[PDB]
Amino acid sequence: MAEDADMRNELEEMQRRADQLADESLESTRRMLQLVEESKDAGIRTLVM
Amino acid sequence: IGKMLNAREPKVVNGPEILNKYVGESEANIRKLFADAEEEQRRLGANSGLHIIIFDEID
Repeated sequence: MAEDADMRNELEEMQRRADQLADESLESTRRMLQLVEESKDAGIRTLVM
Repeated sequence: IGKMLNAREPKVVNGPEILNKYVGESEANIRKLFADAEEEQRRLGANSGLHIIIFDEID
């Protein structure tokens, strides 16, 4: 031999990102954490009143 | 003798079977034999069963 090979290689990016907006789905599921608590919080105390 | 005194198993290798043109690949195929022993030794101290190695030809 008396052989040195030092090499590099390249990447294939994974799928599932047609557009970044997809993470806005998380902004949705934030909102259905946002839009859920006050329903019961006023529901049970609406039963109280 | 592995059967005589129980090791986990023999992993047998041949010398010429691990040699890589690339610089760093010819030492790691050796160390992957001993890692399996190193784990058990550190974990279970000094009453562990043998991790046994065999080289078909080292020469």
